[PDB]
Amino acid sequence: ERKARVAWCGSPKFLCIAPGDRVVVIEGHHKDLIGTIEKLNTRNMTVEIQ
Amino acid sequence: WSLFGWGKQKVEERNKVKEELKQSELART
Amino acid sequence: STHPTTAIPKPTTAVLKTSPLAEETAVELKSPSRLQLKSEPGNKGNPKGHGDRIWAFHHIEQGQVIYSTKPVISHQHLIRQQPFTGKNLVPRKIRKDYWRPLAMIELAGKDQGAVGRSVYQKLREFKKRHELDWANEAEEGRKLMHKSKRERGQELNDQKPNSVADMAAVLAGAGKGNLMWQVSRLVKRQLRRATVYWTNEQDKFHAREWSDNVSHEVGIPGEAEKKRMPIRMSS
Amino acid sequence: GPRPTMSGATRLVQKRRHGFLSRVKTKNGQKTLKRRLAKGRLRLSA
Amino acid sequence: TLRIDVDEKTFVPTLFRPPAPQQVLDELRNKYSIFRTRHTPEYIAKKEQ
Amino acid sequence: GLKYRKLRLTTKDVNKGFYKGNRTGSMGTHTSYGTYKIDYTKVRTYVCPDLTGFKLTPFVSKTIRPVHDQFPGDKLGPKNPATYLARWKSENGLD
Amino acid sequence: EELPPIQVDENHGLWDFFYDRETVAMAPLEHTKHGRAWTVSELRKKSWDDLHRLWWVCVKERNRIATANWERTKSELGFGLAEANERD
Amino acid sequence: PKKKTSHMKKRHRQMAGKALKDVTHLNRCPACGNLKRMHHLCSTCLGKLKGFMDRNG
Amino acid sequence: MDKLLRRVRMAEGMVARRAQRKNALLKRITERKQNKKNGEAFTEAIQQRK
Amino acid sequence: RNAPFRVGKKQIFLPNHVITFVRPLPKQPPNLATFIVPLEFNKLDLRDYLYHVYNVEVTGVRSFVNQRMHEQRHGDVGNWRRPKSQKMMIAELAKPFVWPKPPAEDAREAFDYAMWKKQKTAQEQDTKFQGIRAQGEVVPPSQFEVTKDRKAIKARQSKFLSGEETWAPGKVNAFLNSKI
RNA sequence: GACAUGAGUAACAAAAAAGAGUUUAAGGUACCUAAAAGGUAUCUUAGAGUCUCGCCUAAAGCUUAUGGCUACGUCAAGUAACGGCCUCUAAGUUUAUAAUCUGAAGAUUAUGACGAUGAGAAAACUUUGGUACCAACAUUUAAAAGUGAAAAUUGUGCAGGAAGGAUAAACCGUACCUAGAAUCUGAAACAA
RNA sequence: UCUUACUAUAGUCAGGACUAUAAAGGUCCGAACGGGUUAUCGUUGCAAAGAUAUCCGAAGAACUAUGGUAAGCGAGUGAA
RNA sequence: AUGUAUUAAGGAGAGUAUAACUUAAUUUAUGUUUAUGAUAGAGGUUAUCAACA
Ligand SMILES: [K+]
Ligand SMILES: [Mg+2]
Ligand SMILES: [Mg+2]
Ligand SMILES: [Mg+2]
Ligand SMILES: [Mg+2]
Ligand SMILES: [Mg+2]
Ligand SMILES: [Mg+2]
Ligand SMILES: [Mg+2]
Ligand SMILES: [Mg+2]
Ligand SMILES: [Mg+2]
Ligand SMILES: [Mg+2]
Ligand SMILES: [Mg+2]
Ligand SMILES: [Mg+2]
Ligand SMILES: [Mg+2]
Ligand SMILES: [Mg+2]
Ligand SMILES: [Mg+2]
Ligand SMILES: [Mg+2]
Ligand SMILES: [Mg+2]
Ligand SMILES: [Mg+2]
Ligand SMILES: [Mg+2]
Ligand SMILES: [Mg+2]
Ligand SMILES: [Mg+2]
Ligand SMILES: [Mg+2]
Ligand SMILES: [Mg+2]
Ligand SMILES: [Mg+2]
Ligand SMILES: [Zn+2]
Repeated sequence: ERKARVAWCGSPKFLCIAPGDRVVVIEGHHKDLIGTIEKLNTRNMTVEIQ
Repeated sequence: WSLFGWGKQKVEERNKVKEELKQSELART
Repeated sequence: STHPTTAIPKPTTAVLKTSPLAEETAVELKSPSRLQLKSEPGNKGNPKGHGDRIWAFHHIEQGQVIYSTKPVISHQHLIRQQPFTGKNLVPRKIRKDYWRPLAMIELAGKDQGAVGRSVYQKLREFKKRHELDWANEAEEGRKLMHKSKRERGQELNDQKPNSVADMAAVLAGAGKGNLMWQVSRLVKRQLRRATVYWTNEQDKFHAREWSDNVSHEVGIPGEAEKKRMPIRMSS
Repeated sequence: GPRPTMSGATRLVQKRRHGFLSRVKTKNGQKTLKRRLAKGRLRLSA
Repeated sequence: TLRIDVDEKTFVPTLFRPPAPQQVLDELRNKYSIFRTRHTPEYIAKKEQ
Repeated sequence: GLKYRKLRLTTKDVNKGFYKGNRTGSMGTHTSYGTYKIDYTKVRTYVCPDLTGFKLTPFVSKTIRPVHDQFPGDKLGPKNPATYLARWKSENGLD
Repeated sequence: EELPPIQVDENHGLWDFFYDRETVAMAPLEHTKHGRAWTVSELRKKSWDDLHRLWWVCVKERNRIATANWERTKSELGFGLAEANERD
Repeated sequence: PKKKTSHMKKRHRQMAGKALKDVTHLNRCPACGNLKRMHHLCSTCLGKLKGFMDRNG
Repeated sequence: MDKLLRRVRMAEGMVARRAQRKNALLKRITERKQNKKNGEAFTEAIQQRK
Repeated sequence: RNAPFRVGKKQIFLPNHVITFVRPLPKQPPNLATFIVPLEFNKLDLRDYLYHVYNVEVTGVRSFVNQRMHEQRHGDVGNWRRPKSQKMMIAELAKPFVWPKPPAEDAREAFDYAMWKKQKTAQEQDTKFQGIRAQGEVVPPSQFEVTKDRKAIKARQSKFLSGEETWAPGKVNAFLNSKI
């Protein structure tokens, strides 16, 4: 599952997304929402947008 | 935040979870 | 039958207030005894040297105390001085790794053994009234009556603090007819000199006050030979 | 019917009768260990 | 530890005496282990015998 | 005779001559009288040096980032006996 | 529990088992204030006298950690075990 | 038993006259006004009066 | 010695085979305990959807 | 340089042992120091270790072994085994040593005793609830500790009944586009 | 495998036995009070104790074993006030040695080794064969007396009563339970 | 590790009575202990062999403890 | 289950960073290729953001 969560941004051990990047949500209720990444958890491959 | 994954952490990690709840309480006012 | 006392204030024969319940001090509840009005009583019917020294041994873990006339104790002292305080609380024997000398009382007179046999009697009688008839600790102090029969028995075994207080009392004149007094009957009376040797200087502070006729020293003869160094406070 | 044959039993007899040394030092005991070893037993004796 | 003490060099190789007391080598590795690969010439000689 | 019997026998479970040590090591020999004579050639001592004035601690500041040694073109870099000998001639040739 | 306390020598060898002479254990915030372990490359530049002395400095440190872990639980002081496992 | 008891006959034995009878012998305490049993003392005022006579007497 | 090397290679293989048997078992015990813990979050999302 | 005892000859330069100094028992004299030592330690080893490492002279040593309960490898699953035993040693010191008294619950804030006490209470309740279930029993609804959700529904109950608040239908139960 | 029936039935009867107060912790209700809190009373769960009464008592008591799915802060150079380990051997055992016998396996004799339920210096300081022997039974003996052991003395009866060796303090055990009130064996919290 | 026999090392048998003995008896009455005569109870029992009373032996061919030996082609052990 | 290839002594106890395994229980180095791979940053515990040999 970890390899699938980052299939669009490389590999879990070669990750091309870092905290401080502005991303856009493409799923869920809050689609098209643009925000800035605050922290990035590499164990579950999740991201926090404050 | 699990009951068992709460003591196996450091006060550094535990104090940041308390800070997150503090800023959340200020936003509600 | 048995007759238990009550924790009420009473007078004392000693020159000190051995207990906060003591009303008066140095009270004569009975005329002097045959040997009390004697400058130098002697061991008339006892071995040579018997009575000049009195030893006290204690359990360094539980606090059980034993008084002896010789520098060693035997299985008799345990059977005849230790009452039943509960199951698994009375040891079946004396274990050398747990019993150590607590103190040794030495009288100035090196041939007045009768004085020591009396001090020994008052000490064993006081201890009997501590294990039994402990009305002064039921609702006050340790509050033995507020405890369980298990904790209560464990606290009745800890007779070390009580024993030290008995010494300060017996050596100060406590007890009716104890030979630590010396009545002249010209009537002037005084206390006899004594010396208490301690393995732990701190243990002598269980007594709130000591008499003026007793001198304190550290180290019991025979312990230094066993490689047992005494405990001092000032270091 | 079954009987209480383990009443008064001692563990010194268990080691002598079913212990490890009782088997490695005998011809028939070696077979027992090798049979139990083939089956995968953790407890080979006693 | 202070940086000045971490970078301080104090080791100088020796040839006629071991880097440490020979008794220390028995605490670093097990002398009777079945994984020992460095043996003495006498031990190898006895094995060949 | 049930589950407890199947556990490994320990010295706290039985008496009557069941002795089992804890690999402390033989510090002497037994006598025929039932006593023990200690052989101080078997007794072990702990050689602790003097730590007065020692500036090293078990930690290094994290400002000094960890770095491994480099031995280009040398397969047995840190285990090279030639480097140990060549480094010996230059630094200490006497001993 | 009310006797005059004895005067314990200040330079007693057993004081080396304690971090603080009042609380046997050290506060977690101060127990984490430590660097990193030595690297083999950094130890290759030390003599036997240093590695012999440094070894025992690590032994007494470990004994100090184990002593704090035991009191922190017996006396129920609170947290600090996770901070000590990293230091150890 | 020779046969298994049917659902009809076991319900008869369990329900016909085995209904729990409602307690209607109730009245109010004259000191507090709480519901109590007839010819019985108030359990609330009992304990309170039992304790009132323990402090001041 | 040639016969002493075979002694070490054989021993290295026995311990490696033992570790793999224990590791394989431990990986399955932790995967079962973790999947069961994640099931608590699945059960919640399923209860809320119904 | 002369120890009070006779030193051995087998020198140990890099020992890997961990010695733990534990608090004494209440009624123990101040000349007894208890340590948790390796199960392979012996009385002679403690005497040498304390003197050459900590400079502590001892007149005697006592040793006793503490056994561990037999357990299953995985708690409730696996073969039955027994962990290694623990060895404690009580040294008779030449100089007394007294331990400090544990801080008061009000002074343990440097260890976050407040948060630690809340977590401990929750763990105690969890083991108590499991014990009640292990007895084949359950906590009746009459004995459930009323939680904050229960205290909030009782307060509103008094407001609607008293007339302070007028009840109205829900508005956030479901987000329908019809809104009817 | 799940769930019915009997059935909310039997059973919770070792012919010891209970009664009335007090109290701790946590929690649940009602009232006081609406500033939370606290107080008063009551109930649930888990305990403790006082007075009275009864039962056991050459036990259902105390101290310890065999043993233990009870629990791990149980601490010893030795004697007084301790066992193991260690020395010595019995009954026996032996994939030890030698010889011999033997379809193989193996067996036998000798020696060695191992093997307690036995024997092992000293200490309230300590390190030949009746000139006999320590099986049974009886008798006598630590001198104020009595009683119970230890060891020894003497004798009796026939059933005629081991072996061997000698003569500055490590390691292991030490907690709790002893079966009428929570622990051993009886499938178990069993009137055995 | 039950049980039968044997074997080694040990232990136990209140008190009283008769008999030639102070002690010589498969002697007597009777506890502990060991048996299991008779009756009742129990029979999904407290118990896959128990309870109560009654009864028998109780210095012996006795009882008991810790070990050891002998059993499954041929039969080990057997006061049978 | 069969087939193919390779190999030719197996287990247990206790301990340990609970993916990491032996009291050193996450050792130390070499070479090559690294998104046209293989099949111009951050990150040494906030770790092991590298695979092969
Ligand atoms: K043959
Ligand atoms: Mg005991
Ligand atoms: Mg049968
Ligand atoms: Mg038997
Ligand atoms: Mg090593
Ligand atoms: Mg190697
Ligand atoms: Mg035991
Ligand atoms: Mg036992
Ligand atoms: Mg033996
Ligand atoms: Mg011991
Ligand atoms: Mg019916
Ligand atoms: Mg009926
Ligand atoms: Mg009924
Ligand atoms: Mg309440
Ligand atoms: Mg001993
Ligand atoms: Mg032998
Ligand atoms: Mg024996
Ligand atoms: Mg009974
Ligand atoms: Mg049972
Ligand atoms: Mg029973
Ligand atoms: Mg048998
Ligand atoms: Mg007869
Ligand atoms: Mg019937
Ligand atoms: Mg007859
Ligand atoms: Mg008879
Ligand atoms: Zn009322």
